[PDB]
Amino acid sequence: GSSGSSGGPKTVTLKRTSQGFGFTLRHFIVYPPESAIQFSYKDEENGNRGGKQRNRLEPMDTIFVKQVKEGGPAFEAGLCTGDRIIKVNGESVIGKTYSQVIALIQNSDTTLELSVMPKDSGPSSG
Repeated sequence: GSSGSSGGPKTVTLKRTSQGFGFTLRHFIVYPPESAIQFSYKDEENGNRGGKQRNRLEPMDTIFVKQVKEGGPAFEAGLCTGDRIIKVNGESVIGKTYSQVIALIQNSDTTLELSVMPKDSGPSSG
C-alpha cells in the first residue's frame, strides 16, 4: 500500500529553530529598471507606490525551494528541493508576493506551516 499522496494539497509543518527552518528560498527575481540609474549609489530604493498607469510586467511566478538542511524542521516535515510553495501558515499566498510569504515565515511565531505540490512518483510498486 502506501503512496505519495494521491490527489490533494500537500502540507508541511516546521518548528522555529535557530531563526531559519532548515530549508531556504531563492532570492526574488530582481526587477531592475531597463534604463535609469540616477538615484543614490549605495542605499535602499523606493518600491511600493509609483503609478497605476503602465506597471512593469514583473515575473513573480513561484517561490520554489532551494535546499533542505540535513536534520532540521523542513527536512522532517518531509520537504525537499524543487518543491514549490503554494500556501503558507494556512494563508493563501496565491496573489501574494515572495516578500509577503516571507513575513509569514517570519511571523511563524512558534511553528511555520507550508504547502507544496508533489508530482507523480513511484519507484516501487509494492
